[PDB]
Amino acid sequence: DKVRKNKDAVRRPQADPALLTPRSPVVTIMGHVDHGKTTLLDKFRKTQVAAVETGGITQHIGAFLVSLPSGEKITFLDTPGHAAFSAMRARGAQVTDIVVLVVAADDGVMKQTVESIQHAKDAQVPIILAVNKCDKAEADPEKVKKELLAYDVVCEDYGGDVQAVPVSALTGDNLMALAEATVALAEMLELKADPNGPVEGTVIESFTDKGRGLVTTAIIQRGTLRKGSVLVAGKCWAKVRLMFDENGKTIDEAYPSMPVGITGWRDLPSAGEEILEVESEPRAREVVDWRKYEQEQEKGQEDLKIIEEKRKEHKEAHQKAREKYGHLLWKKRSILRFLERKEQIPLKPKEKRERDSNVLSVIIKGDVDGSVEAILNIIDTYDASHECELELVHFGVGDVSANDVNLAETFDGVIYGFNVNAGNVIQQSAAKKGVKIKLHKIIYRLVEDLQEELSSRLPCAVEEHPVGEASILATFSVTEGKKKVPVAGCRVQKGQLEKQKKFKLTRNGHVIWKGSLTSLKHHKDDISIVKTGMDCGLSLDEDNMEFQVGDRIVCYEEKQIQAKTSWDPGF
Amino acid sequence: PKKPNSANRKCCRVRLSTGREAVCFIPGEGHTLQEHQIVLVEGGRTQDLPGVKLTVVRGKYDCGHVQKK
RNA sequence: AAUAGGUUUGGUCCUAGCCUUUCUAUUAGCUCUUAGUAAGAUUACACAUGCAAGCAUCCCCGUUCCAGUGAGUUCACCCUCUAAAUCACCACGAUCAAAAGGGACAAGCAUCAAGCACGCAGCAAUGCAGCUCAAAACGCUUAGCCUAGCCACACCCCCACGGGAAACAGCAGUGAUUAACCUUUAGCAAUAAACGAAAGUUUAACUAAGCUAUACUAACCCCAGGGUUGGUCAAUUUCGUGCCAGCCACCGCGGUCACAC
RNA sequence: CCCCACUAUGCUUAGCCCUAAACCUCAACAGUUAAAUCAACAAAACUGCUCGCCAGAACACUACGAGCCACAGCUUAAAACUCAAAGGACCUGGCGGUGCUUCAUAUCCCUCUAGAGGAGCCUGUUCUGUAAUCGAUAAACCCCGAUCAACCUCACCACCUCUUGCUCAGCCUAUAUACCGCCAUCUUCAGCAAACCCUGAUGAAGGCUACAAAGUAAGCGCAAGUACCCACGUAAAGACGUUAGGUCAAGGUGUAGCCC
RNA sequence: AGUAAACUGAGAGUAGAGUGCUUAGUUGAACAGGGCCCUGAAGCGCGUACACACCGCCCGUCACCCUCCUCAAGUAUACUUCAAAGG
RNA sequence: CUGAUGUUCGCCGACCGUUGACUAUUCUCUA
Ligand SMILES: Nc1nc2c(ncn2[C@@H]2O[C@H](COP(=O)(O)OP(=O)(O)OP(=O)(O)O)[C@@H](O)[C@H]2O)c(=O)[nH]1
Ligand SMILES: *C(=O)[C@H](CCSC)NC=O
Ligand SMILES: [K+]
Ligand SMILES: [K+]
Ligand SMILES: [K+]
Ligand SMILES: [K+]
Ligand SMILES: [K+]
Ligand SMILES: [K+]
Ligand SMILES: [K+]
Ligand SMILES: [K+]
Ligand SMILES: [K+]
Ligand SMILES: [K+]
Ligand SMILES: [K+]
Ligand SMILES: [K+]
Ligand SMILES: [K+]
Ligand SMILES: [K+]
Ligand SMILES: [Mg+2]
Ligand SMILES: [Mg+2]
Ligand SMILES: [Mg+2]
Ligand SMILES: [Mg+2]
Ligand SMILES: [Mg+2]
Ligand SMILES: [Mg+2]
Ligand SMILES: [Mg+2]
Ligand SMILES: [Mg+2]
Ligand SMILES: [Mg+2]
Ligand SMILES: [Mg+2]
Ligand SMILES: [Mg+2]
Ligand SMILES: [Mg+2]
Ligand SMILES: [Mg+2]
Ligand SMILES: [Mg+2]
Ligand SMILES: [Mg+2]
Ligand SMILES: [Mg+2]
Ligand SMILES: [Mg+2]
Ligand SMILES: [Mg+2]
Ligand SMILES: [Mg+2]
Ligand SMILES: [Mg+2]
Ligand SMILES: [Mg+2]
Ligand SMILES: [Mg+2]
Ligand SMILES: [Mg+2]
Ligand SMILES: [Mg+2]
Ligand SMILES: [Mg+2]
Ligand SMILES: [Mg+2]
Ligand SMILES: [Mg+2]
Ligand SMILES: [Mg+2]
Ligand SMILES: [Mg+2]
Ligand SMILES: [Mg+2]
Ligand SMILES: [Mg+2]
Ligand SMILES: [Mg+2]
Ligand SMILES: [Mg+2]
Ligand SMILES: [Mg+2]
Ligand SMILES: [Mg+2]
Ligand SMILES: [Mg+2]
Ligand SMILES: [Mg+2]
Ligand SMILES: [Mg+2]
Ligand SMILES: [Mg+2]
Ligand SMILES: [Mg+2]
Ligand SMILES: [Mg+2]
Ligand SMILES: [Mg+2]
Ligand SMILES: [Mg+2]
Repeated sequence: DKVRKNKDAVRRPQADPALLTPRSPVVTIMGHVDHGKTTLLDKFRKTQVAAVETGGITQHIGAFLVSLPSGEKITFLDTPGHAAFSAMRARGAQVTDIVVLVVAADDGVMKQTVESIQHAKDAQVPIILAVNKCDKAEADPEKVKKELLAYDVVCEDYGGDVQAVPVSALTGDNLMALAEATVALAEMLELKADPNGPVEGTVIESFTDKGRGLVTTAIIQRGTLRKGSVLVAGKCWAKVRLMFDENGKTIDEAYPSMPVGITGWRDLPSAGEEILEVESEPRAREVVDWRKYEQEQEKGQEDLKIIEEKRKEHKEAHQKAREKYGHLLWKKRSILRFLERKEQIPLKPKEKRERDSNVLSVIIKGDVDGSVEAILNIIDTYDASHECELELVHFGVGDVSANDVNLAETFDGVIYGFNVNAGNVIQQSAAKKGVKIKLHKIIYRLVEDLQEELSSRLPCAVEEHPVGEASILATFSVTEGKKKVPVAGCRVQKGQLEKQKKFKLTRNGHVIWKGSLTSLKHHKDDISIVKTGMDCGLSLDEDNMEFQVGDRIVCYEEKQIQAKTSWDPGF
Repeated sequence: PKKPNSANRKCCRVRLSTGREAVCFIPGEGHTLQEHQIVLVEGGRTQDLPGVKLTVVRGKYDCGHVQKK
């Protein structure tokens, strides 16, 4: 039994009824773009962040520990509404206790409102409906309630459990009712978590800070986190160095259902990864070493099937060439092959081959790991590989670095920064190396620019516009310079023919030829443009073309047209 | 390989952290390296491959250990 | 290079390079039980936060030290003369030690062979035309050194009025970067330093701890893994594969009976 | 390369150029023959003293720099990449359009006799052809395995049938490059080899002089004998090795494969 | 040399089958002397970069491929030096 | 006189069998 011992750290078994102590509810504000999710959050946070955003779009998931006037504390996870951030919405629904669905009355149910509802069903979390924008004209709360019925959201008026509170976050009207409804449902849920023992949690965001290092925002689920706690999260472990809140003030303890930024990570955890506390740092490294090994075995088994395929093909080509002759002495086989080796002249292809023009290599750098995963999921929705190929050289979190410039210069790639900066040293180095750093701040802007670079790679789409049409009548053989020149006598019927514009020969609907006239000569005089009804003798540059009495010729003008990428990202 | 050996020895070209592109031998039976991947290279020349002076380290970065049998 | 060994050839002798066996350090793979001790960023790249210089009847004194780093680089040693400082005060001196003067003082390249004012006399005026150099001048490149320790540097412009600009090469920590990666511990109890007449105060110096098989020492009822096994060179059975897949420090092995995969 | 013609050039004068296997590849001066003479070869071995030069091969009588009446030049002269050798002198053998000498005795040439190559047929082979064997295949295959195929022989081809089968099964399946057996070939040869001894400074190696100088040699072959009509001739014999020569299809058999 | 040449018989093996093979006999020659020129052998040398050995080895031109280096038009970038001075 | 050409190869650790089990050479039968 020489198999690695299991040293993983697992979630503690469900807390005993005695241990369970009441805890605060976790709430997520889910909905569609520009339906008021942030504006509603601001009224309860008592702070305005909507105006202080790039484009007024929420592109991050933030957990804020709001304290209600009654004295209760609630954690609000403000999720993004854009289509790109589907993963962020699913992660929010997996750590939440209640989902506050913000369905605007003016617009109603939308594509991302249904997606928000689906995530709640998978997580099995009670939903509280908030009909925002009730003030504006066409704001029908009843229509929203009826439409939600199709998607399995039944309001109380129609006999359902979901609680619908009409609200207007802009004017702060009826917001108290939604706060009361949220508190009521949380008490019905009877949320309780043991506040003692090894800490459990989930990562909400993970990013690199230049001064504080690797930082992960997380929500505690069991136990209490303190300075010096050893934490494992996937393939990364930490010893808690600093615990801070949304405002940066250090917190000494993080009780269950509390948002807490954690520093001290020796590697950057993935967003959504569970956090567990271990006895010591050597134990943490033991747990991480066993998770890395398991990942290497899973990759190894995958690699084995690919290698076995490459090795089976080669062995067939080897058995075939060997069995070409019998099982004779190898001296004879090389001599018999020498007979067919004297007939063999192969050419070795260059070991280093040229990357084709229609190949876009991109380096993706982002401020937070969740932002990078969003861009990487968008790059996985590329379906136009035939026209142009999109290669991902490297992806990471943090500002643009020399390695990103070196990797871009190595593969002639383009660096795309998302809410990240590039210093003068990095920007100057890119100029010398020819790399293009493309810092953005909005995800729809970074995708539009990604599509513009793909379009440039695409081949120029020539546009063929018919210029004229002329039917041949008589074929002449002219002797000029001791050379017999076949001349096609043609009558222009519709349109005109121009010497520059390209031509093509047409036989009873078939396309015989494609090219330009060698000589255009009319009445022994060269005329560049023959009008409709003008007789013109036509000689081609291709002597193999046979001219009949009834052939047709269609002239055309070719104009290259900028080709746009067929790939659409869904927004 | 150079005479008298005959074989198809799996090699790769890699740009080093110093900025010098070099040919590196991949030891073991079967590999899955691809473009854009990260590898650690060590010394030790391939005796029958003229000019091959670098060797990829199996089991580091994206190059994994040889799969048994 | 040694007590040497392998390898040029059809074979011998000679010569010769390469490699082997020895001993360290770093890094990678795989693997790892405990205790004590020692040592511990790849980088003169950029640094969040905290702390690292106070003392004291006001003046002064100290923060010019310790600690750090190795960028630059014959300012480090000896002699002569001689400030500042210690011996309360003069010491009519000793001790310690600058500046100045004299001597000595890394490596590679001579395909760097000439340097271009590099000398001397005179009170001065001024006069003479000399001075260094194949016994290596001048020059380029490389590097901290001669380690009870010393030298140099202290973000850059050798300097630092001025300017660029806003400084961890103090401790802890971090980004980038590299194959290279220690805790955002505690205490001034000991020693050392600063200050005070003193009781004392302060000190990320330092002390006692934290982390890490990099090393050394010791130990453990249970608990061993890594590499190798053709020759050099200690040590292979049964199969599979068939000049393929692969191996090799060197010589070499594998083409259907492989002690070499 | 051979033949003819003719120019630069070789000559003189005046300037240049500054190179040679400019090598007697052996530095100048002094001294020794004493020994521990001495890797080998060459032209014996060394001592004192001094200057010059050298440090794996190749890159390289090259690149760059500098100098020069040199301008497709000369002198000075590296590095990167590459290799595990290059190199010097030998031993033995082979080979030489290699020397001298003596020869060939159906025989190398000039000679002698009858043939083959041309015709038809007979027979073998190669190609082509066929559903339709295999082996031999320069000398040393080709009326060859066969002193022999209409069936049979037979191993081939097509179709059909049998499965512990004539056999305590079977296989003309692969491999003559695993072999025995039996042979071809040099051989129309005379040489192979044990055991010793000696020489070369105890290197691979070598070992004869008859007025003799380091060889002695069992055994094997030649020879001698025997067969046929002699003591002649013809047969027979003919070692060790050479060509992984022929033959797994005489038979046997190692290894691998087949077993409805 | 009873050779070559010509002629005749027999045998092996088959049921039969060869212009083949093995074998007995008959008749029965010519040339045999010069030569070392040609191709070889022996003896004694010479040469050798060959050594599964001349059917050996081997040099250069002319591709693909891989590695490194140099020259180089125009241009750009970076670094170095200045005051170790003068009024 | 002319006489061009011909892709590829050397190392393993051997060396004991013996041989004896029969037990009796001294008849004939007898009860
Ligand atoms: N008239 C009106 N405007 C409203 C109301 N609630 C929100 N808005 C506006 O709607 C716009 C979008 O508001 P946000 O808070 O950014 O909405 P969101 O759903 O969080 O947006 P994403 O994060 O991009 O999904 C802003 O201009 C608000 O002022 C409301 O009740 N009435
Ligand atoms: C040639 O000249 C051309 C032939 C026409 S056939 C109908 N006519 C005018 O140029
Ligand atoms: K918005
Ligand atoms: K080989
Ligand atoms: K040696
Ligand atoms: K004081
Ligand atoms: K230094
Ligand atoms: K400085
Ligand atoms: K103290
Ligand atoms: K070995
Ligand atoms: K000479
Ligand atoms: K010879
Ligand atoms: K004939
Ligand atoms: K045989
Ligand atoms: K047989
Ligand atoms: K057999
Ligand atoms: Mg929002
Ligand atoms: Mg190696
Ligand atoms: Mg040699
Ligand atoms: Mg110090
Ligand atoms: Mg340094
Ligand atoms: Mg003084
Ligand atoms: Mg001084
Ligand atoms: Mg030079
Ligand atoms: Mg330095
Ligand atoms: Mg600094
Ligand atoms: Mg300074
Ligand atoms: Mg520090
Ligand atoms: Mg770091
Ligand atoms: Mg280290
Ligand atoms: Mg005092
Ligand atoms: Mg302190
Ligand atoms: Mg310590
Ligand atoms: Mg290790
Ligand atoms: Mg085997
Ligand atoms: Mg093996
Ligand atoms: Mg003349
Ligand atoms: Mg004369
Ligand atoms: Mg001469
Ligand atoms: Mg000379
Ligand atoms: Mg001299
Ligand atoms: Mg020359
Ligand atoms: Mg030259
Ligand atoms: Mg030159
Ligand atoms: Mg004859
Ligand atoms: Mg004929
Ligand atoms: Mg035949
Ligand atoms: Mg055959
Ligand atoms: Mg054969
Ligand atoms: Mg039959
Ligand atoms: Mg038949
Ligand atoms: Mg058969
Ligand atoms: Mg044979
Ligand atoms: Mg006789
Ligand atoms: Mg005979
Ligand atoms: Mg005889
Ligand atoms: Mg053979
Ligand atoms: Mg030849
Ligand atoms: Mg050959």
